[PDB]
Amino acid sequence: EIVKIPVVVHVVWNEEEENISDAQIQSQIDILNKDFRKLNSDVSQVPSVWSNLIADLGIEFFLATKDPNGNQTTGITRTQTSVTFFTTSDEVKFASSGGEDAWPADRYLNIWVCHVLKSEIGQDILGYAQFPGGPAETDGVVIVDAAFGTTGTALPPFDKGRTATHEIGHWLNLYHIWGDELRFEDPCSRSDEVDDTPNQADPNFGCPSYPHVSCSNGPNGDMFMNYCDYVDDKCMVMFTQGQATRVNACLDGPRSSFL
Ligand SMILES: [Ca+2]
Ligand SMILES: [Ca+2]
Ligand SMILES: [Ca+2]
Ligand SMILES: [Zn+2]
Repeated sequence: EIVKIPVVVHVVWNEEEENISDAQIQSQIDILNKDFRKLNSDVSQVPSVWSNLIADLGIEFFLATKDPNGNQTTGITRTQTSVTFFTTSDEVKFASSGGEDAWPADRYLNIWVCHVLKSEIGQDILGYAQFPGGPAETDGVVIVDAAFGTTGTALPPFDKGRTATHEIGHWLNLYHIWGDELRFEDPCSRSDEVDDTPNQADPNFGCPSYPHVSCSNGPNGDMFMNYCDYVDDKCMVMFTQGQATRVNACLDGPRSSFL
């Protein structure tokens, strides 16, 4: 019952250094294959209060060996671009906007890797995802190369492959653990729809000491070591069983083509 997800990594590079190595890309896949199988050793970092919640999502990934035409592929496309940064607007996902077109989203997880990503408001971001159900054309996840894999251009604290884990979590229908409140909303008001992830005010960054309480979720505090938080790679180490439920519903539903 392991879902094996073929991955295509679209390296979109402007400078040569952004044309990241296979080894860097491979190292990422290797991470995904730990994190999504609860085989990451740092799962030991899970607070004992939550140690029974940790999920094996039962998903593995591999770089596609056949391209959408059935030709052999390394599963990595490399596209030179004159674009200097991409944004959540998905310019990276189209050849026409200086990126690389998605492969069929029902058959591959598209991962675009580019050097710089900005949010709509121009904030530097590490990655972004498209949740299930969106158009195939932009389906997948984008991760900046410096936050991709565990070697090459990957730089701490985003050098343990967790940006992709986090974003693929979104790709698998998981929401930020803190519920993504808008600044004007009560920070305890929104839910990630997952019961076993404690109600959490805001994203955590860096690596909070446990417990990091918010939203009166003491004594245990935020499950900030959940991949759906914003903590540093080394700090997030788990999906919950409740998240697995969502992931399974994703795989059984919008993404059942992967089954
Ligand atoms: Ca879009
Ligand atoms: Ca929750
Ligand atoms: Ca919240
Ligand atoms: Zn996210």
